[PDB]
Amino acid sequence: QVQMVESGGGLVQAGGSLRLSCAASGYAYTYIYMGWFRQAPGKEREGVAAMDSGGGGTLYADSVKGRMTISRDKGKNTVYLQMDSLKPEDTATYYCAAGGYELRDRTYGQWGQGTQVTVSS
Amino acid sequence: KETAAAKFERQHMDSSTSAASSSNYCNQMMKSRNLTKDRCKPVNTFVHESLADVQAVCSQKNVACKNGQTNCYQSYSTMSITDCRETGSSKYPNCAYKTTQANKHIIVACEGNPYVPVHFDASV
Repeated sequence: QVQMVESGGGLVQAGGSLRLSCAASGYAYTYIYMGWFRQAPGKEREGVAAMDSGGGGTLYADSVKGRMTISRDKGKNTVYLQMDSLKPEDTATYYCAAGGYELRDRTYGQWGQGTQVTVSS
Repeated sequence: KETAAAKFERQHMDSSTSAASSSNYCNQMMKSRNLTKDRCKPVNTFVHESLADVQAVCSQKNVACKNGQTNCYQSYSTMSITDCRETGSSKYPNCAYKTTQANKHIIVACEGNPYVPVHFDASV
């Protein structure tokens, strides 16, 4: 089985910073696209940011543009999210996904359990 | 309303055969699988593998789709397929298909929880 390992979430104060990391272990090839999605309480899952295996096709949601940054290790199954100027709007479980296209939720096949991120006001 | 995974099964799965053994396999199947009901679908491939062998391609190598989208997966092993192409004479309501049988790697686009195939992209 492929394992998804997520870290970096937890509590932060409003206007603070967090860094999220995710690696996929056990996949014999390279996931072309990896991404982050978040689901807040009583909400539908939503795309946050995506990037392809060569560093390009970078793609950010309206609500987080300018405050968050995805990076990836070159040609490798790890994806990183530097989140900044955070808000109680950004409170949610953040999920890492591999193997889909940009931020189309349907297209991704591997999902982590998630890191909960709580931002106090 | 048919599911996208049930539609891929209908359009592109024939686990009951090992290969196409007649020149009229495509003619009978394209009609059988309601692929000529309203127009003649101009090309369609059928896959002569178990539904678990095909479904498992979604856990194999991630490749780009021909439209350049990236949720496509290529079979590790070679697979038994039949291509159907409309003839030059085929016209609705009278469709007609050439049958070509062959042993190739398939490429499918996958989606969903259950992550299962929803388009047949190509073979090689």
